[PDB]
Amino acid sequence: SCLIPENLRNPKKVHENRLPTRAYYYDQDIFESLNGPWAFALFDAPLDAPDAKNLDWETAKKWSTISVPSHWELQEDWKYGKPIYTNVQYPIPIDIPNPPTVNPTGVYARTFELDSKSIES
Amino acid sequence: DLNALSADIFSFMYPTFEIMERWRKNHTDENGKFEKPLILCEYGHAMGNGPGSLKEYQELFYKEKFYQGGFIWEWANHGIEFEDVSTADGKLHKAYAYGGDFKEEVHDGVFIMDGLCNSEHNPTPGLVE
Amino acid sequence: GRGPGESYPDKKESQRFGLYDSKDVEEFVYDYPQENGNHTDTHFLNIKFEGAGKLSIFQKEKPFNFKISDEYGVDEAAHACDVKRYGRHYLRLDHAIHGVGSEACGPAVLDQYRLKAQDFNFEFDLAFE
Amino acid sequence: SCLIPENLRNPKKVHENRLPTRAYYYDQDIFESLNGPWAFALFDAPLDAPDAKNLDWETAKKWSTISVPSHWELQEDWKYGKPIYTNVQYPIPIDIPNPPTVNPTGVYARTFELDSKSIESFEHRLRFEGVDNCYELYVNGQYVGFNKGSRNGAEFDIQKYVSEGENLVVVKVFKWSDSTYIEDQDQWWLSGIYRDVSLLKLPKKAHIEDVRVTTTFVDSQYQDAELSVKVDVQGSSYDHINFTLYEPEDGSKVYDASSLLNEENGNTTFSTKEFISFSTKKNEETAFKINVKAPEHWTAENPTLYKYQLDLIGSDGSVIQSIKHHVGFRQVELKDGNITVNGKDILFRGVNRHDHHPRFGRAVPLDFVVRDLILMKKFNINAVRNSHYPNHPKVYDLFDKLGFWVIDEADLETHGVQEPFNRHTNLEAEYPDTKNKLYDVNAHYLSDNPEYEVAYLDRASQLVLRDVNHPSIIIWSLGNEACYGRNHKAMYKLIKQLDPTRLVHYEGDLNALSADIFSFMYPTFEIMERWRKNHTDENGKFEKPLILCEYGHAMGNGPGSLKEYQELFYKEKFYQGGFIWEWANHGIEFEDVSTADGKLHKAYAYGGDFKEEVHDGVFIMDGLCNSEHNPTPGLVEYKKVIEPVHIKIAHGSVTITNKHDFITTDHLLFIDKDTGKTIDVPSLKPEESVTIPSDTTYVVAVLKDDAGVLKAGHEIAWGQAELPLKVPDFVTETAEKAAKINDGKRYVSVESSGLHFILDKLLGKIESLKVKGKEISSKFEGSSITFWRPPTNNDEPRDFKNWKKYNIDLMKQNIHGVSVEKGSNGSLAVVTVNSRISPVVFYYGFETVQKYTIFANKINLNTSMKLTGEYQPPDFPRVGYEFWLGDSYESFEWLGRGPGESYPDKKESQRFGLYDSKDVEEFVYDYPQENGNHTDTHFLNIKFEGAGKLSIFQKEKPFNFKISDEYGVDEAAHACDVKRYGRHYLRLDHAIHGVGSEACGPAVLDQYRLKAQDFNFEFDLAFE
Amino acid sequence: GSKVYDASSLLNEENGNTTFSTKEFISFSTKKNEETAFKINVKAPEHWTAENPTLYKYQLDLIGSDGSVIQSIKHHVGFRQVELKDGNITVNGKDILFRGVNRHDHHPRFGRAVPLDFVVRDLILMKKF
Ligand SMILES: [Mn+3]
Ligand SMILES: [Mn+3]
Repeated sequence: SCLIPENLRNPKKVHENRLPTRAYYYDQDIFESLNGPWAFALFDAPLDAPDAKNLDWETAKKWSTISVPSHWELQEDWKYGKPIYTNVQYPIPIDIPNPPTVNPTGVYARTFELDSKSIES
Repeated sequence: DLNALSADIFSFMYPTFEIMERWRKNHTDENGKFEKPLILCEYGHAMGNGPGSLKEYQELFYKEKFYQGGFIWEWANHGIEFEDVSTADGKLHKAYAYGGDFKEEVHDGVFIMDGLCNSEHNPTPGLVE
Repeated sequence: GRGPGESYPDKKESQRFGLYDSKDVEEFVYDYPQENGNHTDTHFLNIKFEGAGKLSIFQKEKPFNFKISDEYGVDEAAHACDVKRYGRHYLRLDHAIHGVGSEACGPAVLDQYRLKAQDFNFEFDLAFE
Repeated sequence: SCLIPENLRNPKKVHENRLPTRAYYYDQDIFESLNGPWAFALFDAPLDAPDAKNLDWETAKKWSTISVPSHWELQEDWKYGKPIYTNVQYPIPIDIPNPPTVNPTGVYARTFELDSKSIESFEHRLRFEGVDNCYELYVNGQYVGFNKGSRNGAEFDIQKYVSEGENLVVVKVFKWSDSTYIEDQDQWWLSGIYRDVSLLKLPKKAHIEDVRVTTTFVDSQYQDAELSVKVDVQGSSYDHINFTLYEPEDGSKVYDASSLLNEENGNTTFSTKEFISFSTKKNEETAFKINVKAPEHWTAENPTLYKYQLDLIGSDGSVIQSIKHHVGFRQVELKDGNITVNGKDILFRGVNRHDHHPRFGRAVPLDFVVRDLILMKKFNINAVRNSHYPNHPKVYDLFDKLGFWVIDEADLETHGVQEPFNRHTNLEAEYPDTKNKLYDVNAHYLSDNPEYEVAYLDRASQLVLRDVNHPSIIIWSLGNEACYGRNHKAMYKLIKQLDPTRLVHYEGDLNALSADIFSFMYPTFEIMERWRKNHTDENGKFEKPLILCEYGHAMGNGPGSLKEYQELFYKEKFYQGGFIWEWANHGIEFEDVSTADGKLHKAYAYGGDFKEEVHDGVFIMDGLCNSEHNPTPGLVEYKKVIEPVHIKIAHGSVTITNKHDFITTDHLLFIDKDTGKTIDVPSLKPEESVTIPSDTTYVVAVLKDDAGVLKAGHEIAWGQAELPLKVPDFVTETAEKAAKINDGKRYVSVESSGLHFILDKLLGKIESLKVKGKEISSKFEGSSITFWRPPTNNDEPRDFKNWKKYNIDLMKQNIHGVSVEKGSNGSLAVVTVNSRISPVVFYYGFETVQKYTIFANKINLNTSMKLTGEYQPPDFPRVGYEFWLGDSYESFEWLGRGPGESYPDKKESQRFGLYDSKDVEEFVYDYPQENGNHTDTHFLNIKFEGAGKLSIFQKEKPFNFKISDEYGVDEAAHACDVKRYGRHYLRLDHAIHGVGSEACGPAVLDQYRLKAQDFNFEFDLAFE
Repeated sequence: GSKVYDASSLLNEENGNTTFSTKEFISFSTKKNEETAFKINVKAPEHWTAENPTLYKYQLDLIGSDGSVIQSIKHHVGFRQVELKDGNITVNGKDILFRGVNRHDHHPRFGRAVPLDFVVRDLILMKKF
């Protein structure tokens, strides 16, 4: 299935490059929040989303913003859809391990500042 | 994992007293020893007016060392706030959505509203009981 | 009788006995409209009329059930705001009421709480001050 | 008075050992929160409270806890009393400067841990953001100091008193003091530590104490500017200071609550887009002046900010302390008689905002304040007045970042000195041009009292010095309604010495002898105009301008005539706008017993609900937003009248005028609503306009992109061509149908295929009208034409008194003759009713003729009402029919104004269109009153289940209507007290009285009053 | 565990210069080039239990050659042992009883993006019931 990206239909692709899980401790001096407004665009499926290896901030600047954290089905005026409730039944067809081809894809973008000393320290 | 082949505990959801009692008896040996206990990971479904007979479950919990209690389902209704058109009024009002209100192709309706607390996470008579 | 909140055969024990005034109670609004507001094990009920005192109501030899409300269209109202209201209140004065159980997901109302089909015999007094 | 402690009755004891006020900067590394649960006990008076010099933690441990911050009148189960509402009147006896002897005293206690290294490394302070009314402070059983000024901050040096290990903080808080006399704001009386408490750890050997930042343009063309940064460094062990200004972030920057409130952090790199850098030299002044090439201006319409970092640096070249804040390049002047920012004479589109939350009171979560301001921006507001005190210090960065013109106001109100005078002299009215002579009588008690000078100066000093560095603040105000005296003059001198960069406001000073601005509250247009003319010389020059610090009182249904105030604002350069009173209702959430139900319901309290001895009732509920801080129709209307772009559509032309002070229209997308295609609008500068030929009826001005706290597509302005009244194309059945007419002794029947008309001739009542499955009948009590409405808050002081006096609520219809004839021109029958409609007790009334022309599918109702008799009312609330709707009734739809309610002087925000009742959440007033009317209604369709619609239209003029459920509105204290019928009614009205702002301000204007006169109007009841 | 908390003190996240505690009980140091781990015997510590959540605060410091603090972890220890013992779920030797609920992440407006403030609200209510 070349119309569905490989990593969305691979049960073994649990992550790529994720660090090993460790015990959680919040530390104010270490943790710096990136919550707030991010540039955001929603696409019908992966193939309509831009290549992120070529996405400028100059391009993403022009998008609407969404606030992180939040679900995109819970926005002012249901801008990016509405919530779906199912109990037992899957809301997709069962074709393990394929997801549906039309697969809502949201691209988030924001920037942050880094010091000369920061990268060194 | 009914027989806890790879668990340390037995667990039922929404069991009948008779079913609890069958299990107890089939897992207590002649000496009165049991190898693993029973919890109710989900019981006393709290949907709407109810749950009834929390009393009878409790009496059972206190009577047998083999039972170690339960966790009622659920803490709070999953209602989402939205604008509803009133069937009484013909006008727009704040309400709490369950399946169908967002016009899903497939949904499970009012099973969203199964908490001891309402959608605003405030106590119902269920929690009080 | 039992209060301050509602009570049902298998959902009543949290509601201790005492003298209760409707003015002190915020009656519970269900997120999904359904049977509500019953008071079980009622010894007597006083209904206050402006400028004319009270009407006392009691059932002979057994406590009774009652509901005083405003509401209708409850069966088909999808949300609290869909509930219709009359221009006057009614009294629902009941000899008996079915239990509540947890059958939406779990056991049916237990036998001793079911309002089984049978003969009914009961006596009420409507005592006017 | 030895039964009252000396410090609670000494106007000069403003504080003991409080540090000098400095510019506020929050720093996460320095600030350590002491918020949370504290040991707390309440005592009847000071003499019952323990001696804090002997209070153990072992003893205080045993008390109940209260959470800081919070008011003690707002606890679970009203444990420590209930809120008290007074407007003008003091809730205490006036015996200046004594407070009452019985003076609620709350003792707070908690502990905190201190390290060995901590005491060595840092200077330790306690900072209290706000405590009401005043307090003495103890650490480890030792007196630290005393403080007055409830909405001001305070820092105390704690170094001498602290130990390694556990440290005990004890705060003794008093409800009343000599300070109470100057804290008489029209608001809730609430006590306690209601704002943050912090432990500050400053670097010990040297630290930054204070910073002053000013931006002065060098030139009359406002290009190059001088940035002046002066630093006060405390201690010897430092080398110099560094300063970095970063490249600007445009005011169009996108924010949300999370990013606005983010407080991080130590290792967080503030910015790296360097613009200017400066270093000081060893042993030289820790201050400097920099020339800045053509910087981006800070404006409320475009709050462009330059971030900066100020570093204190030691001998080893390491950073001792950093301040990360911002600079807004802005200059305020009094120039050619106008308040001027960067050379431009600005317009205030403002509100007064108190600190209020429906559950927490004046202890407002910052989250909630952000909510307020986002809403303000969403509704075209550009300015706020801090009525009547400074807010939490963190709020001012919010103004800086979002862009508001801010009047920061001293915590000083004296109003209550007038109340005994008002009652003794039976004073009926105060007017902005003359009322100062009344206040002059009592100024000697406080504002002209030398004993209070120190206190008055303290309120000024505290106000200015805490907030000096916020570009959003352009005006300092000396307080509110405190009369006028020497103390105000003293405050003015001090503020100008402290901060020459801003202007001074004080409304109590009519002639602005010690203010830079003129200010009125609730003035009449005539009064505004008298003032303008008396202060403009023969050349057209004025020395100072006029603002309305309070106007358009937003209490309940209203305010009316915002339109007429605005027209005035735009017409004269001398007027620079106003701030409406108020932002939001001050309602406190509580459990109410229902008058409708007999049951308990959530409601919002105003005066009386908490059973005060003395209170001022419903004057709590005077906001554009309700108690839950959500928009009312007031806010909706205000947004429209103040829209910063005018769109006028006439004669095949759209004229667009830019009404901003600074920004262009470039950020706006103009949509032709009739076609959906956008309109190419040239970039318009302030006051520039353009006419574009178009066939359009309806043009909208909308935001192109997310900017600030607003979303793409957000409506800023709009315009419509006026809509002619068109008769619907309903076909009346004029074919000849056989019809049975039964004219009985009392009742008259007209029956035909699909039609049933019964009238009670004795009453003039329609018993039943059923046409094609659709039924109505008259909602009858005395009369078939009624005049009453549940009085608005504005109606109460005068119009209601008149309407009650003339028994308008008891209008009766007395039938004189009924005429029944067979149908003529396609007609089935004509029933004509002659009657007198007059109230009991009275002569005046209407000689009335009601002609019912009955067709098979339509009923024409002609009403002729001739005003007759002596001793008439001036005006009526309303005039029209009331009809019960059949059981079939489900919904309605109308052509006219919407989606919300509308009234003669409160309607323009409600554009024309086709509206469906199903799409509208009808507004619930916190205080039940006249609501739900729709004015300028072209036609109304009432939908009946399974039987289609009934169409209703008035001939030759648009009409008024209300469809509802409700009654007992007059006497319902709260929303939950409103009663409801088992069926809906239609209130179908020829005309309705305007709304005005008379609860505090001008009566409904003449052109909006429903004057007593003859009424003649024709309605059609067309059945599908 | 009888310690008094509120939303503010439960959620307080501060801070760098804040002195965690100073009521020292036990101290341990590791030696250069040795395992960065250890086992300590603790004399009759206070038990952590759900009915009494007694906690020992601790501070763990990473230390450089110059003896300065590279990084700190400030957390707590709850002295508690869970076992399967004679067929029962056992904490500190005691066969416990679950008085429980299932709690999903839910907020009526934000969904699964629940403010911590709101979670605290949930748990206070649970304890109150
Ligand atoms: Mn509904
Ligand atoms: Mn009430």
